[PDB]
This record gives sequence, structure tokens and C-alpha cells, in this order.
Amino acid sequence: QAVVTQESALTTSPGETVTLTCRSSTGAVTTSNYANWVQEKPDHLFTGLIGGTNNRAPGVPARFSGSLIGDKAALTITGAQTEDEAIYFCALWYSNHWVFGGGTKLTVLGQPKSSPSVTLFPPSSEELETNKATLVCTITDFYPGVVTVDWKVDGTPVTQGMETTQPSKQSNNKYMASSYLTLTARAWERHSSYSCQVTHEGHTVEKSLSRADCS
Amino acid sequence: QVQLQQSAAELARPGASVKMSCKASGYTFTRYTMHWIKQRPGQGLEWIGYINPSSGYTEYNQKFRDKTTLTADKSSSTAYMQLSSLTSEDSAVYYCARGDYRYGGTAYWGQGTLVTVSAAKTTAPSVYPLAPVCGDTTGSSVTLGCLVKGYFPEPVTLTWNSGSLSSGVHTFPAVLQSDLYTLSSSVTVTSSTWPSQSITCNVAHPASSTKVDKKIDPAGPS
Repeated sequence: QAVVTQESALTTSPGETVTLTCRSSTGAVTTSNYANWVQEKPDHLFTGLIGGTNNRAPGVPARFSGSLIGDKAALTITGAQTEDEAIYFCALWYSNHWVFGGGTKLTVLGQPKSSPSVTLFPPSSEELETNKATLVCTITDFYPGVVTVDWKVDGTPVTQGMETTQPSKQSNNKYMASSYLTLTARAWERHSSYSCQVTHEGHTVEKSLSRADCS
Repeated sequence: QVQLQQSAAELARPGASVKMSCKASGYTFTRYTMHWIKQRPGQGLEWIGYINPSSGYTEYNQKFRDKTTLTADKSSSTAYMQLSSLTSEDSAVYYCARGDYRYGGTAYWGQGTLVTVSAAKTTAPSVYPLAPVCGDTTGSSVTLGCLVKGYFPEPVTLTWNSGSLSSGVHTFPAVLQSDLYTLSSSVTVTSSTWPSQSITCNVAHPASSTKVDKKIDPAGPS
């Protein structure tokens, strides 16, 4: 079917204007797609913002306005506020069904950007006694709240038995995430170097251990 | 004013059915439709279908039509959604939203109903202390951890030193690993504080009536 595409993330500052856009894979967006915009705030709080291209929902501030910009639908936030830091989804109507875009993660800087603090914990000997090993890579104090995480075992990318949390907002309004690598005890004993690498804003912060050394 | 109150979270076995409700208030129920939406992490958002309760007319996204039944009770301003033949794919948060032709979309959404599809049985977590295996050289501070492995269902609650130690704490959301939940928490303290002072991770799992108070001890001498 039709694919709806939005910018994946945007960064702005209080008082600035930001333009989010929404593309239809099938051709131009027109008023016959009745573009909707909806906001998602933490703990799955969803507020409808715009419908039918440019109808503002009751109780939504005026600084939100919907339009077409040539062949795309757009949401314009004029004089963005810190509480506008949220995910924005557009949805397009295709004759008898709605299709959602992927969402845009909007950051509205309420403080300077912050790189992640990474700590890598090795398996406890308690856990090893069970024949299982879990590495824990904790990732705190990053802003904007988006990171990707890559693991390496003896230098080689690891895909299997890896799970990462979605970022969540700390009380200081920076973000945190955690990632786990799960191995057997035999697999842990079989390799020497283990690396958790966190990429944020195109810069990588890395933490490593060897099970032989404190290097 | 306009509110959509969804029923509580559900746990269901593979193959079973659930039926959730969406109680509408603050408007004339017959003048609007009810839309439903599925959300899975990083899967984004899927439109399920809608019902027009004044006629009982429904429309489904073909993908959901076979296992999904939307109904409504006009007399109680409540919309229902029934998910059948449940698989792990149906684990998600589902929203109802009010459809309005004048607005041209869905202005108001419910708070969501989480559905977990799982064959897991109630299991107390194993709690593992995370000490440094290596001293940190530039580090004036130290970060300790607590791994809470293999429980079901959610939630657990985690405190440090029975609530006494709440500064520098980061308790993270759970991940699913081999069909049981795992989370962790870290606490950062100045190096002069630990291990001279004991630090204990206190984990409670109301489902299993189990509490575990694991002291974080350093690794043996090196």
C-alpha cells in the first residue's frame, strides 16, 4: 500500500519556528488526504493536533498550524516551547483507510546537548554459576534523546542475544537507555574482549573490558 | 469535556481472545465514529479499522480483518474491540480515537490498553549484584548495579538501601529476554562511600509476593 514518510528527528530551541513534513509515496499530498497530525508524549499520552489538513483540535495552542507545502503536508510550530518536545505523527487518508508516518522525534533544547555516559558491567559470578552471562551497558545523560548501540565481541559485530531499551527521560530531562548482551557462560569464557559502543549525534562513546585484564 | 476511558491491561495466552472497551464521554456518541490504532515499539502505528455506532457499519484494514471484531453499545456510549487467535505479534498498546468528519480526522484518543500475549508463568526474579571487576583510575566516583533477571509478570519496584539512597539512581525499563522480563538499575556514589558503607539493592515483585535485598559486595581481592 501507500507509505507515509516524515523526518525521523528534528532539533529546535524555545522561541524558534520548526517545520515538520509528511510525504505520500503515491504522489502529491492533497486536501483529499485530510492530513492529520497527532502528538505523543511520555507514557503513551496521544493528543490530536490537526485534522483535515489544517483544522486545529479544540484546546490546542495556536502556535500549531497545519498546511500543504507544495506536494507535502506540513506541521508548523511557531515559537516552539519546551513542553513541545514530543513525537509527532502524521496520518494520511487513502479513500477508505488511514496510514501513519513513522513519527518525528522533536527535541526543543531546554539545556545544552549532552553526550552519553556509558558503563559496561560484566557478568556476576553469581550469574555465571547458572551457566548464563549478561553484559549490561547503561547509558545516561544524553540529549537529544536518541542513540544507537553496537556491540563487538573480539572485534566482530554481535547481533544475536542483544536487547536495548527505548530511551526514557531522566528527572534532569536528559535521557537514558540500557542495552544487554546475553551469552552462555561457555561463550563468555571463549572470548576475551567485549565492547559497548554508543553513537550520539554522529559521535561514538565506547566502553570495553577484557576478561583477562583491567586494560 | 471529551474523554475516552479504556479498560485495564490484559494478559492473554497464545490462541485466546480478549475484548477491550472504550468508554466515551463528553459528547453525543451517535454523532461520531470510533477508530482503533495499534502501537508496537519502533513498529510505529497501525490503523486497525473504525465503527460508526449509529449504524453499526465497520471498516477494517485488511491486515486485521480476520482476527479483529469492532462492536459498539450505543446505549452505554462504549466501543469494543475483540482480538482473537492471539499471537506474540498482538502484544501492543491499542488506542481508541473519536473520528469526526467535520474535523477530518481523530482529535481525541484514549489512554491505551496494553495487551501482553504470553505463555509465561509467574516467576520471581533472580537479583544479581553488579560491582566493578576493575577500579576506575580517573574515577573519583563509582557506579554500582543491580541486575533483575527472569521475572514475570511486570512490574518490579527497585529501591536502594530501602529508599535511603535515592540520589544518583537510574532504574531502567524492562526488556523481554527468553520470554521473561529483565531490568537493571545503577547507583553512582563517591568512591570513599563504598565499600566502607554497605549498599543494598531492594527488589519487590508483588505478583510473586517476593522481595530480594541483595547487598552489593566488591569482587574478591585481586
